[PDB]
Amino acid sequence: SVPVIPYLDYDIVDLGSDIKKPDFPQLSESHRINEQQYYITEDTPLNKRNFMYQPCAANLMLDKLKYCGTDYFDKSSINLMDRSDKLAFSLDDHSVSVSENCGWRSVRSDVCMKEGKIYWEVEVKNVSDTSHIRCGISRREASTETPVGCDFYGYSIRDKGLQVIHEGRLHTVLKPHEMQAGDRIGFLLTLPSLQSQSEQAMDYSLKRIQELNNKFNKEFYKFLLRSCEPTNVVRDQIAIRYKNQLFYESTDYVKTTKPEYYDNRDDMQKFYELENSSFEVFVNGVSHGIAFEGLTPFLPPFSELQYNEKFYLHHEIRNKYVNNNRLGYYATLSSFQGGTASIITEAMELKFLPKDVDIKTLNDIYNEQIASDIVWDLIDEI
Amino acid sequence: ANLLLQDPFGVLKEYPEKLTHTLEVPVAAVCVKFSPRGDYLAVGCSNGAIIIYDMDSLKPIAMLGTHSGAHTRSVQSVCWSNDGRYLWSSGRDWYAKLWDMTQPTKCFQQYKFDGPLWSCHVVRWNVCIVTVVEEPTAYVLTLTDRQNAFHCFPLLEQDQDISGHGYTLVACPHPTIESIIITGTSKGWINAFQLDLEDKIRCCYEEKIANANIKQIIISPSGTRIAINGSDRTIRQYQLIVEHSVSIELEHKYQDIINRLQWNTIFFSNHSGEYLVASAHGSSAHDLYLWETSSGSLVRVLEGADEELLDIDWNFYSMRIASNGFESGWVYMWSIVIPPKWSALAPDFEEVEENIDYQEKENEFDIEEIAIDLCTPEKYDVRGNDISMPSFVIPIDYEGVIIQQHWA
Repeated sequence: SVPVIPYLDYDIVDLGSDIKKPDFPQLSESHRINEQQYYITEDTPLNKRNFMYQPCAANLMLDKLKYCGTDYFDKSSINLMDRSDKLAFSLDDHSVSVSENCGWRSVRSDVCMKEGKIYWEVEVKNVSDTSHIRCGISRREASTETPVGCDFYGYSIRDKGLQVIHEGRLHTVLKPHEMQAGDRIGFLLTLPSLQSQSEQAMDYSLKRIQELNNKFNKEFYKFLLRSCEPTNVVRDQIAIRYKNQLFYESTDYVKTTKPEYYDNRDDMQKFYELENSSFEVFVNGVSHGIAFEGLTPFLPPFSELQYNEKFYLHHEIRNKYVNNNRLGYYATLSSFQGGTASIITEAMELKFLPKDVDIKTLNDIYNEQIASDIVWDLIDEI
Repeated sequence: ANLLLQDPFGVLKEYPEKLTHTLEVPVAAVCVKFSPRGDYLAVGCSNGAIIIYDMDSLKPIAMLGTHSGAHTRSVQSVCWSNDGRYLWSSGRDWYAKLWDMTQPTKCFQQYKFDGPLWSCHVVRWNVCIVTVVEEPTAYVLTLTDRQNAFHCFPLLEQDQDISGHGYTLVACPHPTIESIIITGTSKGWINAFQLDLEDKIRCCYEEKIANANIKQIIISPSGTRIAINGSDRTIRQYQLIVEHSVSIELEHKYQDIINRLQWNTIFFSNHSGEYLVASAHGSSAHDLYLWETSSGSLVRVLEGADEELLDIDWNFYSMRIASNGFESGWVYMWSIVIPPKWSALAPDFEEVEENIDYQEKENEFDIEEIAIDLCTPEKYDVRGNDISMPSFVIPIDYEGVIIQQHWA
């Protein structure tokens, strides 16, 4: 119904104008922890009402899209969209830190973790007797203000004793060794292949259509799980101006329940778990065992988008369980009253690397995040 | 007293502020005196009755003046005993009846006076100093081993004159000594009288402060402060030095600058007398006053009434102010209210007056043989009173309770 939005005075940029294309999350003095000055983000939009916000660039080369995807920071680091308002960061160590009287918050890092063997380490910069830190994993489905480990959209690690967190529970299944002022956490994160995820995607597609489905009309909800294709995307990611500058209204998933498919053999509720996942920490580079073999297979049918039930059923219309370039588990980091911990990206700053063959940092997948997001929308241009 | 152990958070006042009862007594009154606890109010009624009220349901339990010794004319003042067992009642029917509530309708021993009275004051429960009108001595009447010999002890030395001072109109005993009696003349002067409980008396203290008819002399219950109410418009609180040997000095003067009213009655606070009340005389003065007895300022006003209030009483247990509105006759009464608490619905509620910013802790996401004694009673209440004296409960009339459905 609405037209595309044209270019403005900061959009078409001169050669010598080295201004940056989305406006910087500007730094302002919050508190002074670790004898450093940490800084906030002031005028940027933040993820609320089950939505998110993303920088766009005024791309001139296309006809249908006048905006395509881009990023601020050159390497990976904490995403600025999942942030609180009393949460602070720096350009020195990139640690997230809430205030001295602020509560339990969290920030994800924007690596989109779907398949392969991906590994990154998490610096534990400081801990006190009153400060707690929960570094771990969480999805794009799970939000930032809750400390993760609240649901099955993410699992985290406890501060002392490493009691591995799931739905608020504290499982002591690894080797317990508490964080100190010079510690580090290395998430050896084995995910199986995207072909292994795609056949679990048809497993929830084929068992929600007609196995238990005999509400008043459920064939039109069967049809969205009928056309529930393993990688295919129905994205509504449009560009909006906001606080005089350009951003995205990108859709975000809504909270759902536990996928319990009745296998006839197990005579009970059977759960969807991935093909041999592994959740290992590197506290100073020693093997601690495997916590989670049960990371979820999620991409079309396990997370439900922002979809309309009454406006849309009368009629063209999108599908309920689809994909995008943003779905995956994310490098997550939580803080409590100023528990300072940092994410560590590249192998030159990695201190305790495993001998592996498939050691992949964020920046391999982050460069793949830059290169796919353009060409996921170069199919949108037709 | 266990209601005040449960009522507040722990803050309880030192004067009542609001007025919550009103005794609908259509025949008017002269004096209102409580019991030495808060239970019983003796009402000195105008025609000659005494309609004693139970202070829990505002409807009476007895009437002293049925069997023997009813007052024909008005009854002027009354006091009670140490325990609340007896009543010593001074009236205008020329009669001072010592009543006892063991027989709650009959007098025990009377005295036909030479004329009317003003007041009465007891030192022990039997001996009582009375103010015979137009008499420059105080014939204190004592109930002796026999009741009949009311020894009219003249409260004056045989040589001493108060010629030029008039008659003695007020006599109030000392709280802490219990043997030196402060009296005030009809013209200015103040005497002291050390009764030996033999009958030697010493005029240790005499003076004149200002020429007036001294309507009232009160002493604070710590024996420190003594206030004088003249027939002019002033209240002189004085400080008392008794080791006997007595001398006073001027502490403060309280007046009404606006209307210049006379103060009818004055009364002090409980412990050391940190608050002075008064009731003014002229019409449109509709309210008892309060004063901080050190600074001197008008600090609060008991604005509850509609008439002029004549007499006063402050019992310290229930913290009430009883006062007869003289025009209508009804006994106005003030009481410390306690607002209700929903915090006692479940054993953990809380009534916070503001939207508190509770800090967010970690817990929100996680999933005997003491000494026991049964024998002793209580020793001190929250007010800090003389409690652990189980008082003389006035028995209800168990001689004629069966009759009380039929014809009074």
